[PDB]
Amino acid sequence: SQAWQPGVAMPNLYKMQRMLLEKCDLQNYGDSATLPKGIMMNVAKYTQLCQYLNTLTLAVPYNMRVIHFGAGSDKGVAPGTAVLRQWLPTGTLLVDSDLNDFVSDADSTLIGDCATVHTANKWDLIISDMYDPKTKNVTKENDSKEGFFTYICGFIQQKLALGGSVAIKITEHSWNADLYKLMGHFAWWTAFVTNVNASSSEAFLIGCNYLGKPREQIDGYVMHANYIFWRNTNPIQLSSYSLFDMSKFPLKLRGTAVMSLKEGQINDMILSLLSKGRLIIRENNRVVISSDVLVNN
Amino acid sequence: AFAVDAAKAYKDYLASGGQPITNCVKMLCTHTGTGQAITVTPEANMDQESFGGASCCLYCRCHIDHPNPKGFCDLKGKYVQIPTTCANDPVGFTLKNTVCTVCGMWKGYGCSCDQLREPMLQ
Ligand SMILES: Nc1ncnc2c1ncn2[C@@H]1O[C@H](C[C@@H](N)CC[C@H](N)C(=O)O)[C@@H](O)[C@H]1O
Ligand code: NA
Ligand code: NA
Ligand SMILES: [Zn+2]
Ligand SMILES: [Zn+2]
Repeated sequence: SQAWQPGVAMPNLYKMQRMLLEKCDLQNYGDSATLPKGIMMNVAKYTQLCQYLNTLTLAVPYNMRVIHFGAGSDKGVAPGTAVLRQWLPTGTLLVDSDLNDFVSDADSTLIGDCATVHTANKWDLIISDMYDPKTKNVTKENDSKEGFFTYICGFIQQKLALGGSVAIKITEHSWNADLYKLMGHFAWWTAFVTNVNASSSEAFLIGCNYLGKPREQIDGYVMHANYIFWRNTNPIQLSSYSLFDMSKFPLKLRGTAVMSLKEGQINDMILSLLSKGRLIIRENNRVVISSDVLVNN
Repeated sequence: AFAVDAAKAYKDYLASGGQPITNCVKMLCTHTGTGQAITVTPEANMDQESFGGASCCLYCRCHIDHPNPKGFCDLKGKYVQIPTTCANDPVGFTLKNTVCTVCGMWKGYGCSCDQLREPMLQ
């Protein structure tokens, strides 16, 4: 049924529950979907994420600015970055970053901890696939994680243009209470599970149209428990079916308006335009980025 | 005067039975594209595979300078169409082949600029 969709978004009713946290036990665990010949899992995963993002009210201005965190791989290449560049309009600026060196199709690549990444500019879309290797290796009470997630929360609150959107990868153990709270700072949000990786607790927390303020107060600990309850009670069938029809894959270049308004000029009319993906608020200055280099003997 | 020749080294490595560079990023596409060699988005036809450009570039993959004054790369940030019969070694294919500056198709794998003039068609 939902097997022909790119994946499944968490139904809104789960966001209004007050579930107690417990282990994520997936019925369809261990299974795997049929990947098309020679296609890497991450190409399939990003393709389904992008297929789902196409159904949302993403702002797509000319000269769109996209930053991709956790773009490297043990292979030394950037599969997700290749998909994002395929998906995004040709005139989009794409910057990627990772702790380890890698070869990328992005306009610029920064190597090092995301905590070392600096930018004087605001972004229109933030994609993160960052995942700490120790999250698997070492077992721990499932509390909110504060490594790269603290950086992402700060980056969203200071470098995301109003109207901008995010897709941040989380898992049962790789999550952050403050990031769930920030989902309430968007016109709409969801947890999206790709059908090709439905056997994993992985999901992309998608914030659609940033408002720079909370439209809803969200308790992150309760919302992650709500997310796990959904994963434990609504099994998602593994499926690669959406990967075989790429005819409507490219993100449509909407040419969304970009304006540099003051924090005092943000009225209810502006919030309404931001909420429909019809407006991006940020300056349009030289896109400048850098990665700190620790100096030592 | 000394200069490392990575192209020659990879070709000799392949001729000696060396395993071709792996993990070239193959993209999902309709396979109803123009079939041109290097494009801004996947353009594979029914007889080609589209790959992320940087992953199919010997210089990018080996982390060595590009052989030209500006050190510019013609694959990075683009998509390279590789004949399915050669998709097992995209890095070797881009090295051993040349893009026609006229039609944008690979010479010997799509470029028809040198075929005898066709009788005009209504
Ligand atoms: N603090 C951090 N800063 C930057 N990158 C990180 C950090 N922690 C983990 N990562 C990266 O997160 C990545 C997780 C990978 N699964 C990403 C796969 C990649 N998205 C792909 O397209 O294949 C690893 O390459 C890590 O190096
Ligand atoms: Na594109
Ligand atoms: Na660095
Ligand atoms: Zn290159
Ligand atoms: Zn030609």
